[PDB]
Amino acid sequence: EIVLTQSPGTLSLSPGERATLSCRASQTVSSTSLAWYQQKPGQAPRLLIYGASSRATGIPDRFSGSGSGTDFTLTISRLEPEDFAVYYCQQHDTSLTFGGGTKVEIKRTVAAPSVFIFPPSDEQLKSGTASVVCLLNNFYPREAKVQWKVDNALQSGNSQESVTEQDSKDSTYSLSSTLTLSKADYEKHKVYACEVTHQGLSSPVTKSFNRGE
Amino acid sequence: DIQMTQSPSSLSAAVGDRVTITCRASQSIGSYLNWYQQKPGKAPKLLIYAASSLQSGVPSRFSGSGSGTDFTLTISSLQPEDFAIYYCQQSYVSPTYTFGPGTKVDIKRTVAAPSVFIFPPSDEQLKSGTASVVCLLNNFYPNSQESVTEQDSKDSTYSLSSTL
Amino acid sequence: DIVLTQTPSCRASQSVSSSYLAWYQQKPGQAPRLLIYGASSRATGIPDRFSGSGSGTDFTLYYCQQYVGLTGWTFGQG
Amino acid sequence: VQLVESGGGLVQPGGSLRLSCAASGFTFSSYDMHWVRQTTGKGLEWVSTIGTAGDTYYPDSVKGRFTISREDAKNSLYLQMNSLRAGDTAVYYCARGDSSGYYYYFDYWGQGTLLTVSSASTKGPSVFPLACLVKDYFPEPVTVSWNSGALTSGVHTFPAVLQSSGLYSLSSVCNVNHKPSNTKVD
Amino acid sequence: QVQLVQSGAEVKKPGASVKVSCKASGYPFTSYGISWVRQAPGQGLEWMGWISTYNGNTNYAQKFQGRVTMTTDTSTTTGYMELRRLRSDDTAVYYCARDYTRGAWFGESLIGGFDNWGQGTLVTVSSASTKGPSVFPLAPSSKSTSTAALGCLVKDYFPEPVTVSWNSGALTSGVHTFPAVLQSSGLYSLSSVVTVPSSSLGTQTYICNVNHKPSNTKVDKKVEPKS
Amino acid sequence: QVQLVQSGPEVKKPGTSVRVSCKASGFTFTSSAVQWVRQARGQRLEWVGWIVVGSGNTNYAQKFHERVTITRDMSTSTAYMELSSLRSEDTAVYYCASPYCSGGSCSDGFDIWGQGTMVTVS
Amino acid sequence: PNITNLCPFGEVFNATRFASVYAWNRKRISNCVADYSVLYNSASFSTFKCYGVSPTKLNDLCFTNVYADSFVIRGDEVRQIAPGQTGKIADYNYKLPDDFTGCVIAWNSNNLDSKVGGNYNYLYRLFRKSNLKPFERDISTEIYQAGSTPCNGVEGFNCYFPLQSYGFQPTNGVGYQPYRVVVLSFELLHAPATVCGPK
Ligand SMILES: [Cl-]
Ligand SMILES: [Cl-]
Repeated sequence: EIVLTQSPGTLSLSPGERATLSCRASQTVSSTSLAWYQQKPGQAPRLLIYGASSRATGIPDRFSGSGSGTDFTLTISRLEPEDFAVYYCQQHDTSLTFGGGTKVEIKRTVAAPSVFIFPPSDEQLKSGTASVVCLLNNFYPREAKVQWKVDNALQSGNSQESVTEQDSKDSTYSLSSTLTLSKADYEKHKVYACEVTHQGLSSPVTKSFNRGE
Repeated sequence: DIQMTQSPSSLSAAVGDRVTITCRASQSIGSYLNWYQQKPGKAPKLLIYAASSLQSGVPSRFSGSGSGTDFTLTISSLQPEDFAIYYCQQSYVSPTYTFGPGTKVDIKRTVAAPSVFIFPPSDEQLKSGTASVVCLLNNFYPNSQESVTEQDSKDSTYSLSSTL
Repeated sequence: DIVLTQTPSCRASQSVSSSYLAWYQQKPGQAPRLLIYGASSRATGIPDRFSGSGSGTDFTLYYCQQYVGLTGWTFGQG
Repeated sequence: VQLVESGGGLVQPGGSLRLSCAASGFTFSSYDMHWVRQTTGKGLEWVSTIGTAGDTYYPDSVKGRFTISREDAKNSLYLQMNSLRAGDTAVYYCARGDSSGYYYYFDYWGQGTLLTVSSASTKGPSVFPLACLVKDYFPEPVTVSWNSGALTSGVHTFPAVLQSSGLYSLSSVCNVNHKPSNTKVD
Repeated sequence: QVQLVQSGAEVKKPGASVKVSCKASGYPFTSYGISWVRQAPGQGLEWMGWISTYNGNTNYAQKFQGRVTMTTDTSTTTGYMELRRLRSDDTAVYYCARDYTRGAWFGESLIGGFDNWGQGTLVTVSSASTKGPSVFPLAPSSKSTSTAALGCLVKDYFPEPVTVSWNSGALTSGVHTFPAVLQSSGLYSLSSVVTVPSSSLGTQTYICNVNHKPSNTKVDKKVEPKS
Repeated sequence: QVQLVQSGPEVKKPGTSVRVSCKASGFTFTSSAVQWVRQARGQRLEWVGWIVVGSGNTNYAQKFHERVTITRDMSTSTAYMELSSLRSEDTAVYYCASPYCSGGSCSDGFDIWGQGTMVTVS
Repeated sequence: PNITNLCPFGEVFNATRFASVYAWNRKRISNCVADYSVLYNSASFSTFKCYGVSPTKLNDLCFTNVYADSFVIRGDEVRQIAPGQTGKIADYNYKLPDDFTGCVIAWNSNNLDSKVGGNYNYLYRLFRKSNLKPFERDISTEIYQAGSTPCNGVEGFNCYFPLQSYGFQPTNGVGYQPYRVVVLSFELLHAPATVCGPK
């Protein structure tokens, strides 16, 4: 079929700025066929632009579509706070397909994460498992290295990260890393540490504890 | 477009006579034809629509006939007030309704004579270096500018003013 | 292509459809006129004394022109 | 059932003007309204139609320059004219449209309003009593009544005569009122 | 004024079938076809197919060819999408949308798009069974000076979702509740954390309230400093 | 009357281009076609090409296949022949010819010829 | 107006592709409420004439059927989509009856229908032995026979292919730019009306 590829997957811009989202068709698509949709988190998508350039009802004028052949463009002239969302392009020249999406993200001054580490609760240990939670709180940009070290052993494949959406107020993110060990393994070791590499840090931050101290 | 031609452009008849005026569409327009009457200094008035229907309030002496390309308005018994320009208007192709050039219907009165008056220039007019000497021909049938009135509806007479 | 050669009659290299073969007459200083078309037909107001003949590669009645297809139209020499 | 136009006057070439129609005596919102102009020689011309669903229609001659509109709550109709050319000079009638069956016709007209496109300046007429002459004014028209309109019986008012200077001359046999310049003379 | 309102969320074992309804209103139903779009967690939008509300012709994404069945009921202006032979791979939110990309009546392509969308229906495909979370504290660190963070770990529950608030919603400032993560165990887990003044730890009481409705699990877990 | 009228004689220099016209009146020109024939001084006829009036479909001979352009102008009833890259061989008398057409059908040969145009390249 | 069965004018006017004029496309409209407000609300209509009805009155009228014919022609040619016209289009492509009842709507479609270095997708009939009767359609591609000589399926002298492609460069003057045309023809038999305005 026809594949649409949106680049970049995340576009980071300050409020007020002009956003220029791209959609590239794997072959020539008719300009009548290309639509644009906006999706805020945990919300239905909503139609912005159809027939390449036609605005949907109620859509404000800052949104405008252009392009032809293989390269189409959604443009937001001045990004208002609500305009920060995922945008999907969509063609139906040949069948129907969507683009993988582009998140428009609030660009912000770099802010370093404040790291926290939490030992497994006594309650948890009762029932045979142990979860060590490392929290990176209020950072930007989104990229952060988190490594778990257990008595110097570099862990891998027994931890799972989870990142918030961008914050409403400070436009930052918070990430959690959760190392999961059996009660058995947890007690075979003494020192639990996560080391955080982030752009906002002058050098990486390690936070550790010693078990049962 | 569709263009209307009326014929003839001028017509004269006495009160009591039967006037018949022609309209012609440039292509067939069925019964999509209206007739309008325009007395001088007034807006058109609708007489006939649908080639042949008399508008409410229009005197029954007025009639429309014809369909396709050629059309007739007939005043069966002319009256003194029937002095007007008559316009036919096609109503097939809209919104671009088109009107005809118009037919002016004059009245044939009995021969009457002008009761001539002459008005000398006023004192204020002389006090500006203007001299306008006015000569008037009141009620008649049928470096100086002449001004003709339209046929007076009531008594079928004209007037003429000469501005010497 | 078809190579026409008149003698010293009009001959063709490849076979020529009769429907697309015409004879012409030219006098000094003037443009050509149509005499015969479709191998054996008289042009309008062309005297009876003229006659056209032939098919295939041989044609008999100055210029002979073949006009078969979209392209490859040629004339004879004389 | 009445229609009363207003807005007519002198205007500069390239200029702009808005005509207004005041409808009474009928359910205005129910009927289509139209503007029709009338010119010397070139007869009656349809200028604009507005429907009853915000549909508007124009001929090419005028398309893009004129906008018809209606305020159904103010029983009013409007013609906004831009880029007025010389030949836009006409009497402008506001008219009600109606159909009996498939058959459409203009069933009521206003009194007309005169628009004059000209680079010429307006001038007020001199009024002198014929023991009335109304002389040297631009543009048309002038109106005459007697004693406010107490005497209209036995009154012949003559049509204007375009002079060599380019002004107008009129006689009536009085309250003279030249609106395009604002002149009220007795 | 136009509204498509979809049915409740489904939980389905691998192998099963799911039939999601979509109730259109506020517009002529048979004037526009219905399109269905799904969105798997953390993925883009994926088109599934189209149906004429007028004649009932369908056009399905080649991916879902022998597997999906769309129908409509005109009487009640509801659209239906039935996905059969479910794999966990098919866990997604299922959207219906009023379609203006192909015409209902003559089935030809239109200059338009998906006009209005449903709220979505979540379909969770798992071998997992309804299980309420264990809520364990994340006690504020012993080593703390003069901002402190504390939290609740909400572990081993199915299916989504859980509600977490602090002090019955009194404390919302500086709360972060993370997106749930699907564990290899097939159950879900997430953390909620809050940063409070280090000074308030001795007085002010922080008690996170967790609610998992599928399992009627209501936990009010107090988070005290450890030891 | 029925005829084809060409423009007067032309004189150009080697390399340049020339634009001959062929005007028609009388017959329904639209349903017709126009062939172009050239002829040197006291020598044989050679084919240049032809156009169909309604369509503008052109075919050419070998010798000109990329240096000649026959166009037409229906709204003036005029066909044109344009030869570029002139030389010695292009100093000839050029004729336009057409079949008579009368609305529906046409005669089955070129029975209407111009008066001619002498073209000179020296 | 909240209606349950509404005529597909949207489908007719908002189609992505349009037929060549020679092979014009017709859609029947029946048994539905026809809301013509979607036509009024268009800014983009270059031509909107009706014949035998006022455009301002369409929402008041009932018909037995409406027929939506659509195609693409030159700007110069819209003139010929009218009762009693002549020209290549009116004569050999799409003819209306001298007593036509319907509307003709057209809009400039340069944006959709022209391609750089020509869009040769759009065809019209250039030759025919006679004219079309009203609402006749001729899609045949028989080599047109001009002379008394048969053409034998091939092209040549007096033997031309009956269909021509429009140019349609984006840079053509308005007159040669492509226009999309919709012809609503209202049909009134002695049967119940199936197509009624909301009024
Ligand atoms: Cl998709
Ligand atoms: Cl129009």
